[PDB]
Amino acid sequence: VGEGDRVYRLEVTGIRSPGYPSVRRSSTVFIVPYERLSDKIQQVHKQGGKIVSVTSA
Amino acid sequence: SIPLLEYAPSSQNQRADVDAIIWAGYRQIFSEHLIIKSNRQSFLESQLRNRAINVRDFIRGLGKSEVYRTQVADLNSNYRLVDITLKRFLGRAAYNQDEEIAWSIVIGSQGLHGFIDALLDSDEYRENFGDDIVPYQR
Amino acid sequence: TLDVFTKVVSQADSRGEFLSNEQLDALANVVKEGNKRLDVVNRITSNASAIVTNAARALFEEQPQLIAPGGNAYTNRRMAACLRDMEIILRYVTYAILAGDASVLDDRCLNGLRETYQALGTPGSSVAVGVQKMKDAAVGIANDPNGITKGDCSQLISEVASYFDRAAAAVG
Amino acid sequence: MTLDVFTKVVSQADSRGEFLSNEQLDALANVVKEGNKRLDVVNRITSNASAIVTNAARALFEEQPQLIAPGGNAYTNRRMAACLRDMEIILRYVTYAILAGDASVLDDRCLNGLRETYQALGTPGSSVAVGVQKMKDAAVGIANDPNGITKGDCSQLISEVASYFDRAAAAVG
Amino acid sequence: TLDVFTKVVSQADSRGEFLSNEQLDALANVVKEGNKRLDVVNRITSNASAIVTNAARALFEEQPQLIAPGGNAYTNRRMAACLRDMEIILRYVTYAILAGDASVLDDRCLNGLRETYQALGTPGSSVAVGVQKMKDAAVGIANDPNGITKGDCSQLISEVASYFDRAAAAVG
Amino acid sequence: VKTPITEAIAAADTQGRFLGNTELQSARGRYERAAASLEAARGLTSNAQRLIDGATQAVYQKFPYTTQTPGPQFAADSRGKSKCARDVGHYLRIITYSLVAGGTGPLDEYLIAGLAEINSTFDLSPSWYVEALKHIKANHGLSGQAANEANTYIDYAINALS
Amino acid sequence: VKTPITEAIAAADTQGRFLGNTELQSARGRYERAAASLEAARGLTSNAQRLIDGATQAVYQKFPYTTQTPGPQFAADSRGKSKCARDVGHYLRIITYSLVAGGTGPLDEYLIAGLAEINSTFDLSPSWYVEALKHIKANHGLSGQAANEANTYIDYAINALS
Amino acid sequence: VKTPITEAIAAADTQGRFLGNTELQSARGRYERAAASLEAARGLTSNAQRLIDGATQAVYQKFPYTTQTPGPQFAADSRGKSKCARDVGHYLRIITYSLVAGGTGPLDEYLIAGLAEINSTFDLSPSWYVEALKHIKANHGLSGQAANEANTYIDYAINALS
Amino acid sequence: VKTPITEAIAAADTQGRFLGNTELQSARGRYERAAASLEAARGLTSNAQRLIDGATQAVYQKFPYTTQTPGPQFAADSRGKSKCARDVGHYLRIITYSLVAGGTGPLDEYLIAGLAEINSTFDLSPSWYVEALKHIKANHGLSGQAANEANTYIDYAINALS
Ligand SMILES: CCC1=C(C)/C(=C/C2=NC(=C\c3[nH]c(/C=C4\NC(=O)[C@H](C)[C@H]4CC)c(C)c3CCC(=O)O)/C(CCC(=O)O)=C2C)NC1=O
Ligand SMILES: CCC1=C(C)/C(=C/C2=NC(=C\c3[nH]c(/C=C4\NC(=O)[C@H](C)[C@H]4CC)c(C)c3CCC(=O)O)/C(CCC(=O)O)=C2C)NC1=O
Ligand SMILES: CCC1=C(C)/C(=C/C2=NC(=C\c3[nH]c(/C=C4\NC(=O)[C@H](C)[C@H]4CC)c(C)c3CCC(=O)O)/C(CCC(=O)O)=C2C)NC1=O
Ligand SMILES: CCC1=C(C)/C(=C/C2=NC(=C\c3[nH]c(/C=C4\NC(=O)[C@H](C)[C@H]4CC)c(C)c3CCC(=O)O)/C(CCC(=O)O)=C2C)NC1=O
Ligand SMILES: CCC1=C(C)/C(=C/C2=NC(=C\c3[nH]c(/C=C4\NC(=O)[C@H](C)[C@H]4CC)c(C)c3CCC(=O)O)/C(CCC(=O)O)=C2C)NC1=O
Ligand SMILES: CCC1=C(C)/C(=C/C2=NC(=C\c3[nH]c(/C=C4\NC(=O)[C@H](C)[C@H]4CC)c(C)c3CCC(=O)O)/C(CCC(=O)O)=C2C)NC1=O
Ligand SMILES: CCC1=C(C)/C(=C/C2=NC(=C\c3[nH]c(/C=C4\NC(=O)[C@H](C)[C@H]4CC)c(C)c3CCC(=O)O)/C(CCC(=O)O)=C2C)NC1=O
Ligand SMILES: CCC1=C(C)/C(=C/C2=NC(=C\c3[nH]c(/C=C4\NC(=O)[C@H](C)[C@H]4CC)c(C)c3CCC(=O)O)/C(CCC(=O)O)=C2C)NC1=O
Ligand SMILES: CCC1=C(C)/C(=C/C2=NC(=C\c3[nH]c(/C=C4\NC(=O)[C@H](C)[C@H]4CC)c(C)c3CCC(=O)O)/C(CCC(=O)O)=C2C)NC1=O
Ligand SMILES: CCC1=C(C)/C(=C/C2=NC(=C\c3[nH]c(/C=C4\NC(=O)[C@H](C)[C@H]4CC)c(C)c3CCC(=O)O)/C(CCC(=O)O)=C2C)NC1=O
Ligand SMILES: CCC1=C(C)/C(=C/C2=NC(=C\c3[nH]c(/C=C4\NC(=O)[C@H](C)[C@H]4CC)c(C)c3CCC(=O)O)/C(CCC(=O)O)=C2C)NC1=O
Repeated sequence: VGEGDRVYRLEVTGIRSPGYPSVRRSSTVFIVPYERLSDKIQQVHKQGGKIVSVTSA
Repeated sequence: SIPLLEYAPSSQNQRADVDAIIWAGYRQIFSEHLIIKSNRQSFLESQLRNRAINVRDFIRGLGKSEVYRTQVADLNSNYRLVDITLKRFLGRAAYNQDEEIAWSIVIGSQGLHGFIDALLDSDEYRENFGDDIVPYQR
Repeated sequence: TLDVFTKVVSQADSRGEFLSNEQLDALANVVKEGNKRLDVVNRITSNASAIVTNAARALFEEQPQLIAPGGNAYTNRRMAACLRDMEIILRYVTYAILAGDASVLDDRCLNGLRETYQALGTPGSSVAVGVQKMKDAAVGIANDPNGITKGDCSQLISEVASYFDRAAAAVG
Repeated sequence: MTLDVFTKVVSQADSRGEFLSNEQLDALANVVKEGNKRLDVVNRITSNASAIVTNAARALFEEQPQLIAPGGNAYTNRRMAACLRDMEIILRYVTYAILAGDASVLDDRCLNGLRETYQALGTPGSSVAVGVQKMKDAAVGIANDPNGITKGDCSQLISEVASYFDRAAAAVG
Repeated sequence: TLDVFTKVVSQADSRGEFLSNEQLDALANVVKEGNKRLDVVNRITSNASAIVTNAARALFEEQPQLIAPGGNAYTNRRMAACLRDMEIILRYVTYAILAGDASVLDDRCLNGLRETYQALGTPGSSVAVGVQKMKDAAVGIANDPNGITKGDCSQLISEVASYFDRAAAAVG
Repeated sequence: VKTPITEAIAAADTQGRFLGNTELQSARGRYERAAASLEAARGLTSNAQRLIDGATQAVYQKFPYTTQTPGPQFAADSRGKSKCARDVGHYLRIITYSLVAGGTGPLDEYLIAGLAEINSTFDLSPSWYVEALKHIKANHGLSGQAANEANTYIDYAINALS
Repeated sequence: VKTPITEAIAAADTQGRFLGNTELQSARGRYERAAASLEAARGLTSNAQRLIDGATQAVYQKFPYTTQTPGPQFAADSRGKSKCARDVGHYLRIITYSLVAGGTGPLDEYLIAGLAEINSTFDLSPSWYVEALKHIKANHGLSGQAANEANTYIDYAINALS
Repeated sequence: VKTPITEAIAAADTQGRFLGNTELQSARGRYERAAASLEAARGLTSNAQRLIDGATQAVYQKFPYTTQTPGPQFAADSRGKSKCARDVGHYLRIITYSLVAGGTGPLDEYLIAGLAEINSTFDLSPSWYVEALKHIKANHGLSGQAANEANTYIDYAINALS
Repeated sequence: VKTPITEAIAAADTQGRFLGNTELQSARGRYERAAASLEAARGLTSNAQRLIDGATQAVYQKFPYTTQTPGPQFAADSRGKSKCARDVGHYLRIITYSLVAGGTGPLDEYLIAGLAEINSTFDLSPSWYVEALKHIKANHGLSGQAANEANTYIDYAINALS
């Protein structure tokens, strides 16, 4: 869902939130393209998880 | 670009498994009849099974899908569409009439595609449903 | 979203007959005049930003309380609000001349316009004094011949100005 | 996460589970006493916030001039506005660190995953920390200058204002 | 998404020079050879559904355990799964011939396809036996000397078949 | 609904920008082909009554059981043959509609939208209608580039059938 | 990036369908204007060095204070005039790039994306660059329909400036 | 709109909880600061007419071409100079508004919201207004901590200009 | 021929003296005038086929009898209209000649010497070419700079006709 193919893989370590209903599984990848990557890193840091790796695709 | 005008919020009362999830996403947005045969997209179905594309990402495609635009965006007025858009993803009818009107001017400038992206971006929407959960009535 | 090509289909579907030969001779003139239509459209969009402020040199100079303290075009966001959608009139009028039928314009641009303009508190009649000032500048650019082969696009000029008059009628 | 000087001396004191000692309260009493200086000083950074970034961009690009020349990653115009979009975000979070008084709010935003994107995108990571040092040379020059302000020693704040820039340059380079 | 027109821009931007005259004489042949691309493209998409089942029978008749009980094309949604994306090869190969460069092909059919085909357990090499059977039927339709006018489509036919060979290399 | 003039609009509207030369360029292309597309509309409208009864008796040839088996779906009864020329006569309308529109829009919105839902319920096999359309594309008598023009949209209805 | 061949793809890709005749109509249309667009590229490439120094000394005429006021931003000394012919010479590159692409894409992605952010920070008034581009569109010496072709993209950069 | 009393409310409202002692502290801070902020409001209101004509003739000094070049945008004739004292006189209003509010809210909502949109269209260079505000912050004659108080909001309008 | 370079030369020749600073300053007045003029000639050479088509049709609509009256002098036959585009096609050369030369030399030597001498004999009314040039004066499309210099030569030819 990105106008162009510019997708970077993201790996978060440990996501703290309401842990049963809101984040059922931490340490999972989120596949966000180039346009919202500015927005996505601010979304992850609001929960408090830290990024491991960011791999393009 | 410019910050949204402040609108008053009216008080509100509200304030096999894999296959089913796909249907649920389709059902809220298309109200059953619309999916038909033609509206369904092979790529979206594959991504979910594949899991390359997230559900939050999945819905955006449906919202921005060409079939959806002809059925709702073209026929309905911009103001009606904003109200119409709210029921399927947010699951709640807008509390304030003025607020709905404010959303409509923004929709016109960025187009149908632009408005849908904005809803996902808003903090209230993501928090209420979550990426994993399909949109539901509130 | 309808067209000249698609609207003569849509009523022809409602009566359920094949398209007649004089409707195809009508559409053959639409194709024939298509090149002229394209030229007019490109001149409006290339002078699109120059029209809006030159309309805003008169939309506010003629009714000068609007930007004076108290008027609804007073503060700076409010001023940028009637340039953010003075151009949306031009954004959809140019869509109407491209499609050749005002059905695209009616659905989004003017369907709910007269309702918000009493909900917000803005003067609705003070829009259509300046959309007429856009039409006075739009048909002045579209008719003038600069570096262009001589041709007669008079029919377009009158029904280009009909789209502005529809754009002023549903706001006032 | 967001910690402070006041809250971090709580958080380790919770982990040991004892009451706060009197010499920790005498430590925090100096923080309240030295607290006023930080606000006045930090107001000077934010008032000259936009003036710092371009004056750092008169040297970040003049020293490594291929970056804006055709081929470099600061070449085209949205690429150029991209390294002014987030040159200031360094200043947006360094000023949050001096306000909080502890770099624990700095390391979640500029230091956490920044070194990962900067090899995913293709931007030179080391060419950032040549100019964040040029921000620090201009930031402590403004924060120290005494203009129309009563004079008191501001040395403790300045040394560890520059420590936040050095942490901001270490996790990018 | 790149093109023939846009890729000769993109390397020309990386060297930062104006476009040379022999690059414009190259692109002038692309415009001149442009009409042929459309003719080839429309014949593939009009026989798009006829290729897949004809390609498909060979795909299952040659390796007959695949639909026999045990194979990964056995049950009915599994069978409809290798017709739901046998055509996606044709959906993006026709995008590649339209664009004229395989840079839109390698993001969708060639990027992560060899990764899913291992985890999934579906044979990967049993795809590229039948994508070759598509190419044997695609260039037979595109090069048929029927209708239109006689012309040289040999250059297009060989690099139409190069897109299928790239489509078979990254799966096998 | 889908039209090259419409597709220029809906692309430029969702971006919120004006009509660039890339949307405008697309419109220019349509005119060259719309001159040859209206040639194909008169070729099918004038030969309309020959083509319908040419088609609905060609499908009876390849499927002789359709006039013999007693069923509501079957056309063996006169009432079926009355609904035969209605249905096949509906196809040449929408094919001529999508000719003058230049796009597949009227074909996409009137004919093939939800066609898999209706043919499963009424048990109308889609192999019947594809046999009539192969008779139309070979017997319209059209020539030149206009013969290519009707041949795309007929074949586009064929692929949506199967 | 925005191109009439690309715009046919991204429209048909988001719909998950094949290339219809409505996406395929544009390609045929595009070649006819692309034949006259490449005429406009050679007209600007051959007259490139006359047009740059024709422009950067025309902006000094209407704005004589730009060579007099001592500022990093202004073109007072030779370093500004060295960055003068760089910046105006960057414009004729991207205008010639968007000519052969047929769309506004390279103009949209290289030049005008984020131009309001950069001109506010470095205090470069956009009234300077629009004065150079009016000199280019009147002094390129191009004629015929190709003279229309460069005149759209120059004027498209003008509207994005203001 | 942005105010330290408002910022305590909108923080505690989005959590759905009451006013804690933390929300209260922000309000508490305003009273001590607000005692010295209202000192800065009377210093600018009493010297208002000296400061406006002190500013609009200081910008004519550094930019002498603005009174000479004939254009609607420039202040060549008396109509521009009439709109000169209107615009610069609008700035001292909003600066005095954001003084007594304690926050940047009235400055954020009346003045700088959408300022990049308006200065691009009317070609008003933002280097003009920043030259007037540097004259105001040096010639208001304010002293003490109140001299710091007006100096933030003037400099906050400077950074939003560039 | 007359050129303000050679005007400085032939004046210094009759006095029999060297090129002092009196004749030298006449040279750079010609030199920096060419920048405006050269562009001003490029606006006419690019629009060559437009103006001779425009001025010829403007003559017929102004004087409707010149297409109907039988005579060699008039444009009733085809060879009259063939000689029509030759004549105004000959005017636009000398205007581009006298713009490039920078003086009224080629207008003197090639057009207006004996121009009132021939028109008495062939009964060609000079008011025909007055309205022909006045169409070029309004429709050449050049505004400012070189065009003002360019226009004078149109008005210098009109006063020579009358
Ligand atoms: C049904 C599958 C499933 C499980 C099991 C599940 C568990 C689960 N336990 C969590 C946290 C947690 N789970 C524990 C559990 C324990 N800590 C101890 O010391 C004890 C020995 C132990 C309980 C006996 C704790 C302490 C946390 C909070 C961790 C933190 O806040 O950092 C979280 C995330 C944090 C949260 O939202 O609370 C998850 C997802 N989520 C699921 O979807
Ligand atoms: C922030 C403004 C705001 C308000 C006030 C609000 C009210 C609200 N009250 C509700 C129900 C209710 N409210 C009451 C209230 C009362 N019963 C009594 O006897 C008393 C007289 C009275 C309270 C003093 C009851 C009994 C229900 C449940 C009714 C039912 O489920 O049938 C509901 C539906 C269920 C829910 O709580 O989600 C809403 C949304 N929503 C808002 O957004
Ligand atoms: C696509 C067709 C379309 C149009 C044209 C449209 C207009 C429109 N203009 C609005 C407000 C506005 N409209 C204006 C415009 C004006 N007020 C003035 O003072 C001037 C006289 C006049 C301009 C000449 C202003 C300043 C606002 C903001 C008013 C407010 O926020 O209360 C609003 C309500 C709030 C909004 O979303 O921004 C709508 C819906 N909406 C549409 O969907
Ligand atoms: C989408 C990109 C595009 C454009 C812009 C375009 C315009 C365009 N306008 C044309 C003609 C023309 N255009 C005009 C237009 C006018 N003359 C007047 O005096 C009127 C004031 C005005 C109409 C209001 C005329 C009169 C002609 C004469 C030739 C014809 O009939 O097409 C032609 C004919 C072919 C050519 O000029 O080479 C082109 C190309 N073609 C394209 O492919
Ligand atoms: C709040 C913490 C945070 C940061 C810092 C951040 C940075 C960030 N920088 C980006 C791009 C970028 N950043 C730069 C930066 C630079 N180029 C240079 O040569 C200089 C050394 C430097 C400027 C000083 C450039 C050029 C790009 C775009 C590169 C490209 O797209 O090709 C992107 C890509 C997409 C987007 O911006 O929306 C992100 C997400 N994101 C975050 O969440
Ligand atoms: C150049 C190095 C240097 C610095 C940085 C400096 C700052 C400084 N700020 C001071 C006071 C102060 N500074 C502030 C500033 C503020 N309070 C607020 O609540 C506002 C938000 C903010 C202004 C925006 C205040 C309120 C005081 C009180 C004492 C005074 O009036 O000076 C004092 C008084 C003496 C002291 O604190 O020991 C010092 C030293 N002095 C120096 O020699
Ligand atoms: C040789 C005969 C044969 C075929 C044809 C075949 C295809 C095939 N493709 C599959 C999956 C898939 N195929 C695709 C392909 C794509 N999805 C997209 O959105 C992309 C555009 C596109 C690639 C370019 C995807 C995404 C899956 C998901 C499941 C997986 O990873 O295998 C699977 C998994 C099992 C099943 O579907 O029942 C089958 C059977 N298997 C066979 O035995
Ligand atoms: C068997 C090998 C072979 C091929 C492939 C072939 C194709 C072919 N297509 C042609 C024309 C053409 N082909 C098309 C096709 C289309 N234009 C569109 O915009 C539509 C989307 C599309 C149809 C769906 C058109 C419009 C022409 C114009 C010339 C003509 O009418 O033939 C011509 C005319 C002569 C030439 O181009 O040199 C050739 C050669 N000729 C051959 O000998
Ligand atoms: C406007 C485009 C359009 C078409 C073409 C169309 C066809 C269509 N034909 C139908 C039935 C039918 N279609 C046929 C036609 C045939 N069966 C035969 O035996 C012959 C082989 C063949 C004709 C050559 C018959 C006989 C029925 C009635 C079957 C039944 O009632 O079960 C039905 C379901 C019931 C109905 O409303 O009558 C539809 C929807 N609908 C549309 O909206
Ligand atoms: C590839 C397309 C492209 C262009 C055109 C471009 C221009 C551009 N010119 C700039 C500065 C500049 N631009 C100019 C140019 C001028 N100033 C004047 O005084 C003259 C009036 C005028 C030239 C005629 C000067 C002198 C600077 C340096 C100003 C400064 O450093 O503050 C800057 C900011 C700093 C920089 O990296 O050098 C950009 C981004 N960037 C791009 O990516
Ligand atoms: C309430 C806050 C507020 C301010 C401050 C404001 C300013 C403002 N000044 C404007 C024009 C103007 N602004 C000026 C002012 C100046 N130009 C010069 O030459 C001098 C350097 C400078 C004054 C020192 C002039 C002369 C005009 C008219 C320009 C024109 O008509 O093109 C315009 C556009 C046209 C208008 O309505 O009059 C706005 C919106 N608008 C607002 O809503």
